[PDB]
Amino acid sequence: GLMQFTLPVRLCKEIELFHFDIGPFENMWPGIFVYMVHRSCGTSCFELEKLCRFIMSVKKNYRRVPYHNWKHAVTVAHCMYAILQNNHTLFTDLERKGLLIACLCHDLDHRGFSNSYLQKFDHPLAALYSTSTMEQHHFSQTVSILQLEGHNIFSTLSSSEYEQVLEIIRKAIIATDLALYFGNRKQLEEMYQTGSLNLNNQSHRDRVIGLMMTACDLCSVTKLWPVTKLTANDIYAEFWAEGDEMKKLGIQPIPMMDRDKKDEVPQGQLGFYNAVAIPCYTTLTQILPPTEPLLKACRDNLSQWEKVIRGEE
Ligand SMILES: Cc1cc(=O)c(-c2ccnn2-c2ccccc2)nn1-c1cccc(OC(F)(F)F)c1
Ligand SMILES: [Mg+2]
Ligand SMILES: [Zn+2]
Repeated sequence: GLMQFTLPVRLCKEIELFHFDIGPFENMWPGIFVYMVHRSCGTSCFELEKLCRFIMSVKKNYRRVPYHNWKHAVTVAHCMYAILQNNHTLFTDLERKGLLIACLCHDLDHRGFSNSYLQKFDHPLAALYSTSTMEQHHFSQTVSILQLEGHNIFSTLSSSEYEQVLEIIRKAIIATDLALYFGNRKQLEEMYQTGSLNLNNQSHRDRVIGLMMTACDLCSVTKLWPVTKLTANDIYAEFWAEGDEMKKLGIQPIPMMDRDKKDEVPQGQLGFYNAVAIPCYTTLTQILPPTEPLLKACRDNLSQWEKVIRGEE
């Protein structure tokens, strides 16, 4: 009850900032997550015994892949923590509960391969889930873990609040399918500009939470340059492995995934920043002004990639 998580001074201060890196000490990440739940939601919203057991089962169901791993899960949860803490009064109690858990669970049992590779491989999951293949699997894995004995962290919610929070988590995890991001942001851009955007309109909130999920999911591009640059290695380690597996199916992979075309990564990063990341954080800053530091950090990293091409690094 009166058992608070407390971080060392540097972490206590820096965890509040959007560009916080959770560090290389894996055994501190569960504590970092509980700390964020306690401060973002309250010391009462989850039973610590059940939360701790849920966290360790979620950890166990992330794989030993270069990028789509347990560290990514906690990193994405921290970006969501930073957004919720900088927008105190905009979100309900259930939303704050749902979204931290959604971010922690959003890539459960990821194998480091895209929806495209599963379909071309003809993986069983592609027959079970025709669109947002891995994202439907991630939500399925979340419900499975919630249903383990002693793992239902929502047990003390009413029946309607329980159905609401599982609905929040489902939409939040589906929204991390980047194929859905393009149309979601376009609609939000139209609604903001025409002035029709209404946060009391449930379908509008859903769209805003989807954009928050894209923003947290892509947040490696909002870190200090050395973190962004070193995370890019892990991201491209998976892309190149997938490229290898495409060549084994007798398919030339797109340049993004071809380890022979390593030279084209810097220009590939420019396209991603300009087509995905900058537009994402721009629209997010328009709807939620206090998230502006994510856009500023993203712009700084675009400028660093431009310097890489110009041979200045
Ligand atoms: C090429 C590229 C470079 C990157 O740096 C990143 C990236 C930065 C942060 N996260 N993240 C990321 C996100 C999903 C999976 C793996 C990594 N993403 N892409 C990327 C990924 C999927 C589709 C895609 O084409 C699209 F979006 F245009 F359809 C582009
Ligand atoms: Mg994902
Ligand atoms: Zn992710």
